[PDB]
Amino acid sequence: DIHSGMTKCVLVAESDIKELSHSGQADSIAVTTEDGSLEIFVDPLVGNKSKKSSKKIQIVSKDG
Amino acid sequence: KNSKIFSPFRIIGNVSNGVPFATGTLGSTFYIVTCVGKTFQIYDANTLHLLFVSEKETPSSIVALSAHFHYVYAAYENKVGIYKRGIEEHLLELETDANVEHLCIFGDYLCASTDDNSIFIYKKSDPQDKYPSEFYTKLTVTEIQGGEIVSLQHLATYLNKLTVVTKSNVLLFNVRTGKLVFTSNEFPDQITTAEPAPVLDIIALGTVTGEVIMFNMRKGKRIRTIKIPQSRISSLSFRTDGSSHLSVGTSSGDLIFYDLDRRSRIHVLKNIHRESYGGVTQATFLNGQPIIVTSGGDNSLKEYVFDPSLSQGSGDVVVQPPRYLRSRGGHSQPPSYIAFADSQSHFMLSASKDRSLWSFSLRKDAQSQEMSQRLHKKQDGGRVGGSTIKSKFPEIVALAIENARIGEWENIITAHKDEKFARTWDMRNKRVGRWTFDTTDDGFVKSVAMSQCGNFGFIGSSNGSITIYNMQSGILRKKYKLHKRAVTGISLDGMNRKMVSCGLDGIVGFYDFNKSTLLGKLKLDAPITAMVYHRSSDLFALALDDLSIVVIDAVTQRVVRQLWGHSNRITAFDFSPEGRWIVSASLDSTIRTWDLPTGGCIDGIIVDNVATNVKFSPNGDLLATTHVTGNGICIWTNRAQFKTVSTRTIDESEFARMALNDIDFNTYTSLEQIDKELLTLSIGPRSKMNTLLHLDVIRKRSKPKESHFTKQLREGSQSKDYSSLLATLINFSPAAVDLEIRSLNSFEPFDEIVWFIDALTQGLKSNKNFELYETFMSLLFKAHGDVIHANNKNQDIASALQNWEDVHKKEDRLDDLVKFCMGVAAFVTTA
Amino acid sequence: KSDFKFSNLLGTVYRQGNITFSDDGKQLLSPVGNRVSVFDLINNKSFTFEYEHRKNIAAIDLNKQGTLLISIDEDGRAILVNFKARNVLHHFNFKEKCSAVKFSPDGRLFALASGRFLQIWKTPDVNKDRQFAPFVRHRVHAGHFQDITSLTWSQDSRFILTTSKDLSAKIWSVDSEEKNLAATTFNGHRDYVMGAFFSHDQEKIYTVSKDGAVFVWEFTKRKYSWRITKKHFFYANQAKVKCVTFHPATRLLAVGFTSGEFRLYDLPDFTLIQQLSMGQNPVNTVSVNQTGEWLAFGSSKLGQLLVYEWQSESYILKQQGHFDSTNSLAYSPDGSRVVTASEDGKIKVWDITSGFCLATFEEHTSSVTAVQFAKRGQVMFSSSLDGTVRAWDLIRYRNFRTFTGTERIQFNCLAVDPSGEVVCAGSLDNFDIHVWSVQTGQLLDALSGHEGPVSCLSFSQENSVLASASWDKTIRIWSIFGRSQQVEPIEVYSDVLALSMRPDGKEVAVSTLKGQISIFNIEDAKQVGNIDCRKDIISGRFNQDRFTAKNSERSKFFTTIHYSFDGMAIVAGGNNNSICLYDVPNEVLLKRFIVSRNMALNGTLEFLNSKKMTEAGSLDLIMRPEVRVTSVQFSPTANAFAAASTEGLLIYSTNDTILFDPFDLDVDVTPHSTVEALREKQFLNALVMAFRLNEEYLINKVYEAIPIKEIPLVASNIPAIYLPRILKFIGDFAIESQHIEFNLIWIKALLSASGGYINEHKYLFSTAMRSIQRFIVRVAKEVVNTTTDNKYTYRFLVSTDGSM
Amino acid sequence: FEVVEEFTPVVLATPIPEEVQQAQTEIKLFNKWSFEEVEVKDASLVDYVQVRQPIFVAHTAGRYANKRFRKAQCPIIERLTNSLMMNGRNNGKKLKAVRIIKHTLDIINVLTDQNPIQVVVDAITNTGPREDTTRVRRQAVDVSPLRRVNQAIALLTIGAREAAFRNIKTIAETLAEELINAAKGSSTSYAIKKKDELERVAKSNR
Amino acid sequence: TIQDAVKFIEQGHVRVGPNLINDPAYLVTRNMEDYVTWVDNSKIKKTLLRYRNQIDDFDF
Amino acid sequence: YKLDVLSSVHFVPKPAETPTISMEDAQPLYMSNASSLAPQEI
RNA sequence: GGAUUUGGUGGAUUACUAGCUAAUAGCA
Repeated sequence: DIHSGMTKCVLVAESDIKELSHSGQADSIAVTTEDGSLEIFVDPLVGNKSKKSSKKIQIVSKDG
Repeated sequence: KNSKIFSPFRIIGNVSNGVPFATGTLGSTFYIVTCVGKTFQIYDANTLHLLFVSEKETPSSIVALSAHFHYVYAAYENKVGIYKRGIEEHLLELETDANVEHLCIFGDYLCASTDDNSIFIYKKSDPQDKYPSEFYTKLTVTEIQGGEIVSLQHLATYLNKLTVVTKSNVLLFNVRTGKLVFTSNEFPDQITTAEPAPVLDIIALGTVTGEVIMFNMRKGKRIRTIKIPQSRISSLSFRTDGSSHLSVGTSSGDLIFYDLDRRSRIHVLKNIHRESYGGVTQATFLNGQPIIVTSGGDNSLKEYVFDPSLSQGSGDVVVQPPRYLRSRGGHSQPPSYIAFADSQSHFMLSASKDRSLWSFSLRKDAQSQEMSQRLHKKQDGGRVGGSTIKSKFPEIVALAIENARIGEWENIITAHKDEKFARTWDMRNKRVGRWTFDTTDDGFVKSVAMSQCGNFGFIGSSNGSITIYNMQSGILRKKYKLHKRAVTGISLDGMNRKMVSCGLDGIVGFYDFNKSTLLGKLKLDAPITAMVYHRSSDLFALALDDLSIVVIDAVTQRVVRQLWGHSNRITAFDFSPEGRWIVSASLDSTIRTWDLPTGGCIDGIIVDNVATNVKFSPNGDLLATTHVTGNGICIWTNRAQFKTVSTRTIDESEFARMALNDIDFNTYTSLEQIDKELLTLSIGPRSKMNTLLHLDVIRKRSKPKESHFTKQLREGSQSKDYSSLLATLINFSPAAVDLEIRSLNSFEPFDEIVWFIDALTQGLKSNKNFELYETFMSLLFKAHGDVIHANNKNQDIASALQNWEDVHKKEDRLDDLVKFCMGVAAFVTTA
Repeated sequence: KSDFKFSNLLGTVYRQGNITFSDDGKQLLSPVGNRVSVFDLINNKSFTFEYEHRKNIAAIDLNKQGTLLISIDEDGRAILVNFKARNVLHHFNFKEKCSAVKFSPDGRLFALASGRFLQIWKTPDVNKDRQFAPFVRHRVHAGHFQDITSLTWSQDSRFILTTSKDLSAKIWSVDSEEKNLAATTFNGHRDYVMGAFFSHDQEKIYTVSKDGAVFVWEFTKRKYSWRITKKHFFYANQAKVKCVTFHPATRLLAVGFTSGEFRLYDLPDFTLIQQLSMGQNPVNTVSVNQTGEWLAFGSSKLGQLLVYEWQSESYILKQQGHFDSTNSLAYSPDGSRVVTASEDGKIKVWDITSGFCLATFEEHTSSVTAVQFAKRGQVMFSSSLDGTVRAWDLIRYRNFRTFTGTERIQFNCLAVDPSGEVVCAGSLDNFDIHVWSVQTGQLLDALSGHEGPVSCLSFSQENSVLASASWDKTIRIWSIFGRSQQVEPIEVYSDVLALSMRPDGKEVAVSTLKGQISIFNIEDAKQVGNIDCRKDIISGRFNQDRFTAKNSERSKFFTTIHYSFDGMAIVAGGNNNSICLYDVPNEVLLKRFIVSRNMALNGTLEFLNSKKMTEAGSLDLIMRPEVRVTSVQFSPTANAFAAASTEGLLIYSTNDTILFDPFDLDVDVTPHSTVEALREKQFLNALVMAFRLNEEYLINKVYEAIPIKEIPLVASNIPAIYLPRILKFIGDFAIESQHIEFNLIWIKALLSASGGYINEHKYLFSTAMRSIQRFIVRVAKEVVNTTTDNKYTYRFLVSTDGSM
Repeated sequence: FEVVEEFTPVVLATPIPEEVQQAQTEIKLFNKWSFEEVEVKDASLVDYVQVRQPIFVAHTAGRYANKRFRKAQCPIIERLTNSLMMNGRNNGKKLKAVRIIKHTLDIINVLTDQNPIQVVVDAITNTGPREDTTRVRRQAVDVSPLRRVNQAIALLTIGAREAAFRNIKTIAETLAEELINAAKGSSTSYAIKKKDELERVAKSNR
Repeated sequence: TIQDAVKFIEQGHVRVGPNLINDPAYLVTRNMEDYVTWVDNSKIKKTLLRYRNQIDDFDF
Repeated sequence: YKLDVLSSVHFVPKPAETPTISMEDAQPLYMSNASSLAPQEI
């Protein structure tokens, strides 16, 4: 919090975070992991201290 | 912010933070005062052994340090402190908010420069006083007069003149009269360093662009000029050993020596201090010696000497290059990991982001040393594969220590960032080991652990595989696979029967190391981050990603205690040596002490810098912590180790805003008497009764070859209560007890003896201290047995005895109880 | 389990230094070599601090407040210790042979006689947290030209008397302004000045010299100056005045002379109150109680200490340390007392709690080698190199029998049958094992078959079989009892040094020269386990050695071993600086202990300082005693063990139990929850919950909170798993508790409820049962013995007729 | 979950037949019979019919006469081999005994698919005389378990031997038959007949 | 020779009973002279046996 | 003595009007000599 | 570029309260 200075929440990802993208106004956060996976946090600004990604996306070739 | 269990002690490993050090002389020797953050340290030039440390930390970071004979003067913010032997003697507080910048002292005058180009003069109250305290006057230099103050310098033989040096030029001020006596001509280049020469009337000036000017002040004219193109001067110093030698320090980290008489460069020392940390912050010749001290912002102090010339003649021409004499140093960046080397508190193991591993000794600074990274020659005989340019090993993420097998082979494992094998170290050799341990699964090393016997090394890979080797030979023995994610902790009990593992996948694996079988698997809600295993109690705590510490007992494999309260990720945590307390550090800049028996946080602290590591001493006396800032080690004293600590839970809301007593102290006192009917002995040593009964035979062997008591007795007799007499009877020494009993009146009507029987009869009713009461009345028969027997028929004597027998008859159950317990005890043990 | 800590040192009560009486006068502080031993006379309790110097202790003092203790060794290294906490605050070096240290009676300052320099220093405050530099200097004083013999404070904490080897005593002022008051140098003696003291009024200064002269000085007109008004002289034929102390309140002088005799005088009359002799050895130190009633004297050569009540001419305290390494040791069956034997040829019995020698036996002419108790405990047997085995009854303290070989053989090892009917000894010269009948004393037979000397011996407590070992690289099991005699030899890799035998009698452990602890099944006569121990052993390079400790083979083996009474651990010791405790069925090292850290002893350090060499050789050589453990033993009644060594009998105990070792705990279990159960009267749960947490303080609270009516109900329902802990708890609590009846009722319920379970598993419970038996023997019986005698004494005075 | 103690294939410069590696997996009598499933059905014969220590071959050169009860710890197969050799001509020849016993287990497995070691144990347990007689006339008396196992081995060996003393049937087959019948409990085995007669005679003198 | 015998003593090769003796002034009694022998891991003991070709490294 | 020090692997001690205080008492102080005599002796 | 041997010095091998001295104080 810029005004108060307290940690509202700590978002935890499965693998190391490389890139971060935010949608709207805290609506959703997409973070690129180092392992090659993408994690989406849904309404991260609404236990409460530590939250985990809700949706996880991967890419795999047909071969494997 | 104040702990009820812990208190800061001192900082280890920091010799200098970059502020120019001050040199002072006491007699023949010389001592150097070096800044360490908010504190200063004094080293002996003979040995670089610390001599004193500042008694308390200054409120603000120290900016300027000056020392003159015993006294050391320290300037911080708008206050100048005076210290003797590290003890503050007086504080000089300035009347302006402007912070002090430079400090100069000569004779009776103390001169302080503030950032606002204001010079304050203090003078001594008395000529024979030891330091100046009084405020003489204020002198301020305006922009028209000159530029910003570079330094305050006083040259010899100048009767209360201060040679003020500015970026624009030099100015002379008479402190006594407070007038500008002379203004130096403007110089094209900004002045950076000023140093009075050993000659009269010349001061050496250093500029921004590699120019050294021996400006003669008396003539107000330049004498000489040395050119150092593409360099910035940082320090100057003349040699006073009889050789006209000048040292010029540079921010590049390069120290050059010139021969003024010969106008030639004697030698250059390259890269003595890091350019990134300011190069050579300060370099000073020792007065009257061929030796020079050097320091820098790289947390290092070095010591160089000029050897005698090897030529019998023309020695001035044949000058030996200066040679490294000695030094002290530490990590150039904040330490990343710390460890306790031994069961004692003697030696520490520290690693930092400067790719360094150091051994630091709390007991004495001189004992601190850096382990070498010279690689042993491989056993096979082939060439080692590595870059020809020698480079320092990558940062140590993790480290494990054992001393069961110190001196026989490698006793250490370390893990490196972005790197697929583990390197060994030998504390006794203080050198890298001859064994390198690979994950064998294409994964980075994440966990390193030791068996207590020191014969097995355990490596945790990022891919979830565990490899077990032998340290003496460095050969793989067993390799386990449960975790599919990175394993963040491996622990083996003091036995080596059962090993526990934890990984980011959130499972905890319980294995039988001896039989190599999966004893059990436990899944936790959140991913695991770290493990600490307490071998003595066989309890281990896990740092979960949900901001909790979960304690598990390996014997039953159940979660036993869970700790909540941390508002951010837990950076580190440790078990107390007695396994009763856990102290953890988290990114919320707080240190919390948790009492496992009650499972609550008992003490909380707020650290200005997040504590990266926390480690207890095996003795438990000290707690060592590392912070995100600072190259040293913060050492704390365990106050619990000297006095009891209340175990009441700490106030969460109060802690957040800043950012049954016997139970509370973990103690209990036995009741004086559990029940009135119950027979209870005296509160004292059990040898007293033997002493009272057999005093005379004890007393015989020992040879070489109205009273208060009577007053209380009669007072009790009228009161019909002898408690006051009874209480004092317990308190007398055995010798005193005998005398009072013997001194008792033995003549008719025998009033005294009757009441004593009554007094003892009352005590026997109490059922407390009864064994004493049997002892005194035994002494009564010994001392008055003839008397009582002679007049047994007297009603008063007979009635008193009969009453006691009524009470004493009741106290026969003890005979039945004691005499029974032996029958069963003899039997159960026998048959 | 394996949480042992040094507690006290028996067998040595005084070595050197100055003994100091406590502020209350009820405790005596005696330096014992490298450590300090404190003795509580009134309470009959003793303790030795865990902190250790690197050398023997030279000077010591305790402040009048009783909070701070300062001890200095022979290198000037001073250790400041919190007396109440028994913990060390800071360690300091004066860089000189500090002769004496003494606190100011105010306690703000303390002064040390350091050579010719008197150093006055400011006492740190005990309450303040430890700092890097606690001490603060006040002044350094040098008027004397030679080293200072002793110093004295004024009762007002203002003026000092210093006596030095300059044949002069010198007075100083603590306050600079008061320098003019006292800046006098006192002269006129012939020999060294041992002491200088103030009178109670402080107007008279008394000075004593080595030759035996006492000078009384007074400030008087010949204008006023100090003068020797009176001169008294000690009339010893050859004894020199060596140490002197004065009590201003009672005007008492105690002077100890080199001849071994001291005299008590009354000043200024010089009235010889008394004169007594400690022997032919110097009486190393003398001290006075704050009352002035008790005088403490100590002799270094024989390690004597005596506390003498001159008022009653009675002896408060009197012991001596063994002037030897204690060759052997043995515990009583109850463990209340321990007997030690030395090379002097004399056997002492020591009480563990008081730390004091109750009895000694000097019949043996030569060194006593081994000592053992019978199963009953009434009897003790000892063997000596003089060639006899001597049997002792403690009840009458008589040598009731002596056994001797026909061939005049020296005996080194001994064992007594559990029945106490056969006594069997071994020799290093005979290669055979001798046997005798205790009842008649005849030599039954000489057991032969060993081709090497028998090194050590032991009988089975259960099977009654005998196990013998030798340097013949073999173990022989002898079935002496029975119609037929059979011998079972078993070979071992290397020479055997020690045997320990399991309490069950079904295995035997052996220590070999190779450094291996091998265990064998006696009935099956095959190896069942082995432990490697050579590397665990810590052995120090000797100053005389020319070969590294690592390459040394001087002692990489254990000369003594013993099992734990439970049978799960072995304690091992040898001619080395390590005591190692292993776990038998498992074969690991549970913990290792460093015997000593005194560099005065030769073998303590593995690596010796290169400075001490010169081209000539080691400066130290310009022989020293060796660190070694002669014997070790476990406490039958307590979780403790004793190790015999050169300095004395080190006793390691688990009594403090500050460690948190919970068992089967859970989240619901909490000290508050335990109290909640008690207030709810769920006594059984509260007792169970407390034992899970395993705190001594809670268990007392639950234990004493159970009403007598509910005890049998609780006892019957206690789980078997917590039966050992409660049994151990009651015994430890009972022995010093006051609730004799409460404890007994508990024992009555527990034994009746679970008597069968005790019998099924004797050895898991044996130590606890002995502790209980110790209570019902050593205190409970005596009370009723005192109770019953008075009952009979009463019956006479009423029944019988008194007349004429 | 899996544990790997072997990260390379093992090939020895000297060749080894693979059945030897299969033996490395488990110790089996003659590398052909497992001890794991063998149990003594009767409780009394336990602690004196010793089968828990596996051995490749009956030969051990153990010290089994030193003490009284040492013979208990002996493997029972070795006891049978020792009892087999007798009558002077076979004295000193333990190797022939081992060969004969190996043939006997081969025959037993052929005739009954059950593990022959269990057949041996069953025969020994069945044939142990539980009660006997002593001369005073005769009086019934109980029998100690070591006497049972010793006497059982004696009857089995003696019956098998005498049956093949002057007959075409060889020692191995007569053994296999006698142990098989004793394990069955059929009266055909000589030892069972003797045990029955002994116990009955003691019953008469009870 | 005695001097050869002396040199080996300070070099830590000789053991009387189970203890090495570095002092060349120790007297040995008629009983104890039986057991004046070498330290087990002495290089010389290897030299003695390596000569006669009876070295067994298991003992060492 | 002198032969013991020369023959001893370990250190060997040196072996050792007015009333003298018996430094050593062979028995506890508290026991009486009469209590140390058996009835047969009496 | 790799390997073998070796000389010298530095820090420890004892627990960190300033130097020098002719030392109640002077010197530096």
